[PDB]
Amino acid sequence: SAVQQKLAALEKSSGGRLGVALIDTADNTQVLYRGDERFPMCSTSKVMAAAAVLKQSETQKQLLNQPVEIKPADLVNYNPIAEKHVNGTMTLAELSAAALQYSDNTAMNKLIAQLGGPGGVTAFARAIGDETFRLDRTEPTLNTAIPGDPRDTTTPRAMAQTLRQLTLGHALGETQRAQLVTWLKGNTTGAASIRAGLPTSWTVGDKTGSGDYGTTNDIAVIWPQGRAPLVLVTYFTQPQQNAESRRDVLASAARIIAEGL
Repeated sequence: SAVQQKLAALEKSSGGRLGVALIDTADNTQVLYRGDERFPMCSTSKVMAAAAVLKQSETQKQLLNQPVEIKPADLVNYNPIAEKHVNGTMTLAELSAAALQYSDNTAMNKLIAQLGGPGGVTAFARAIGDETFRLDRTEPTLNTAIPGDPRDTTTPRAMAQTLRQLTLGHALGETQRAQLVTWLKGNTTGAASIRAGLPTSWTVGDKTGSGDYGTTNDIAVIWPQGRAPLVLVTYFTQPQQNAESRRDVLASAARIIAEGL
């Protein structure tokens, strides 16, 4: 189709490998580009860890208010929010917000710990029907994004379906789903990625990710004004280990998708 030819051309112009999955919830139609290829998730995996903790809170009603101590040993490479609370506590809610809206890596590791390790995050994916997601490592090593390495990868199709279920479906309870949506809508790191290729009037909730090999990702739920929501996953990775991020590719892919809906 037209859109797939334009995405292929964008990919060729970029020098990297692009994966796109769009779900239009109006008719459950899907647009896929390298939809079943594995890509390193990098920080887009934080959505799954936060959602897993939200799922736990359906039974442990007070869980999100549980204080968690931030110690200096906990700090890793990128901790914009946790840094502000060293030798203090953050609640699991605050850690989830930090992981999602600021991509805080210490926050992510605390969420993984709460779930009993990366295997606990993966288990949640399996429990909601995602047989593709795999989280193998903690921060920061899950971002190595080595070509061919299946660790810490998913496919665009799988992540689009899972993101749909978490935000628009009923994989989570009503209060949990609403909280997740509120967190995603408040993301602070996405202005140059999917959001930049979309009409300014559309409401977007997203989670970016970046890693080695110039890996540049964004996953989004999109609420166009007067139109059913869309789920859009854009993954991009490059052949050079030290390649620079290419958020413009994600913006361009979103623009190409937006042309036609």
